[PDB]
Amino acid sequence: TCPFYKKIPGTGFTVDAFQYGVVEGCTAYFLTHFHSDHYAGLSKHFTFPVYCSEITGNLLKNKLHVQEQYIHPLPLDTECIVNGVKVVLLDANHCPGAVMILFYLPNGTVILHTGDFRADPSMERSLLADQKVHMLYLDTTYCSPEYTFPSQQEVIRFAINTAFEAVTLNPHALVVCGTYSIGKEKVFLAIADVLGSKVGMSQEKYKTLQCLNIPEINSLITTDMCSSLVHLLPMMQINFKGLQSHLKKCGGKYNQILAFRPTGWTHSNKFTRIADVIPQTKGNISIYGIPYSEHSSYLEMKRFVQWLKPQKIIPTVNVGTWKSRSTMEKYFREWKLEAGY
Ligand SMILES: CC(CO)(CO)NC(=O)Nc1ccccc1
Ligand code: NI
Repeated sequence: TCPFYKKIPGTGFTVDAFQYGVVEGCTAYFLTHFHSDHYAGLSKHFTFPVYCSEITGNLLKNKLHVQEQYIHPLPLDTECIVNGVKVVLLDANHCPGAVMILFYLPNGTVILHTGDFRADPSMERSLLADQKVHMLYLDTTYCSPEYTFPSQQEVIRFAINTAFEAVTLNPHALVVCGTYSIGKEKVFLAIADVLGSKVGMSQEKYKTLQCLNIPEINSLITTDMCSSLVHLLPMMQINFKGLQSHLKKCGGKYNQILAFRPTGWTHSNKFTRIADVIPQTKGNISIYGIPYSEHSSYLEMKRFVQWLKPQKIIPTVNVGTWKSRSTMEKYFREWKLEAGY
């Protein structure tokens, strides 16, 4: 049974609701982005209209084999009519192809669904500036003040300098980067670029990256592992055992691994500055956890909401516990009283 927070009232629309069978009343299914918790339930046998971005549509077609007749891609920043309702898709600053959705209801209500997002001040000058928003369906992943992390720019600078230093000291070191979904591509692309290498990866991952409309991509990635000194592996393999095993496979070309695990937030954010981050080391293998987030920090979230001044907020993350729900509602009220709406 589809939960209430995935239905858009006064419409036949649902958001990220593919795991409930046929939803009674739903005439169009929106998908905000291609992450598994959100697409869960889609496959080649799905026979209802799906509305999404061009990039999400590319992945639906090539990775899940959804038939082309049921895929409805929409351009961003453009007023579109779907089943008699005006909608707009906006960039969510999450992973590639991720969108927020503005719904203009027939009765005059305006609803914004953020999907998954990392709030940014640049959103204050999108088509959101034009009009009032009555209800906000909010990505509340990190809705608590202990959740702090640096900018994406600062984290990339750290990773570039770290990788460049290690490989300039030892030209026989290999760099490995972990992945388990789309998003955070800048980590491995920035490192390969400073080292003058293409990024090497499996055929399955190369296929996924070929759907993302990244400029000049054929210049940046490859399935020829032997030609590359930056390798991608599954996140599960980024450990001392998995990396030792991978080093064996490279045929004595390398004598050292430097590896990166981009995580979200970790409790080591509560003590240590990004400049001060150190690896875990065992012999000739070092592993860095870096706090590269594609969700809003607490402060970024607060700023966005206080700018938008919604009349009602519906959380879409951390909704399963009463303690979480009570915590989030307290912050929403604090933000409202501070700003004065
Ligand atoms: C009605 C409900 C549950 O309390 C639905 O999630 N939440 C809100 O709308 N609370 C809210 C508080 C301050 C500012 C704006 C909204
Ligand atoms: Ni996501």
